[PDB]
Amino acid sequence: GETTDGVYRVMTRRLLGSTQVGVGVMQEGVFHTMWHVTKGAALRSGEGRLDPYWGDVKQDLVSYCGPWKLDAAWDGLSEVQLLAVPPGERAKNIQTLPGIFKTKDGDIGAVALDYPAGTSGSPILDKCGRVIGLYGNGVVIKNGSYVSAITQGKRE
Amino acid sequence: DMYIERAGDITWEKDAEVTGNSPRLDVALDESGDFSLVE
Ligand SMILES: CS(=O)(=O)c1ccc(N2CCNCC2)cc1NC(=O)c1cccc2ncccc12
Repeated sequence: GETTDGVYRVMTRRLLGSTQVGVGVMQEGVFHTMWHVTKGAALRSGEGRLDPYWGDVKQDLVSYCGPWKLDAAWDGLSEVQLLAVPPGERAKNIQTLPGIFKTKDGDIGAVALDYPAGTSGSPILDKCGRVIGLYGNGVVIKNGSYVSAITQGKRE
Repeated sequence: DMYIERAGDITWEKDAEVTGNSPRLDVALDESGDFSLVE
């Protein structure tokens, strides 16, 4: 398969035509996406197959071919970029200062950017280019605008 | 059945488009992995 690092689309043929159900991140030979994108199902990459290795419905994350690799975190201070991959449109960087989700379990960065559902799994970047989390699990606010958590997993 | 297609390199782009605000929101996370607005 295409094991090369970088951002990828997640496509299905099970709906009308070719539908993009979301996005993921390939890093150190491991594919990272949100759980709700695949629901833990196997993926094709050319001839190559990708089998799920790790996931958790509550963190809404899944990894393929190996353990979660992304360990960078938001410093709580600096702007970041959503590397957004909308359906049928080119990868496009958007820069923003994250807001905050305050929870009984501590605080998480949040990005207030509206995109189609099929953008779920687009990576969020720090200034050194490191992935600090995936976009597309969050909430809808007073405006009717979307706010995503910066969702990040753990590395062993 | 689902498949993957490469979309780009993961890089910071100088003079990316800058937008979005920074709300501070109280949220709950349920066992299904769904956030909801606490108020
Ligand atoms: C519709 S979806 O297939 O993307 C999806 C499926 C399922 C779920 N959740 C995740 C937690 N445990 C399972 C349930 C979330 C999502 N995403 C969204 O609904 C969404 C993604 C981007 C942007 C948005 N903007 C506004 C509202 C919504 C969104």
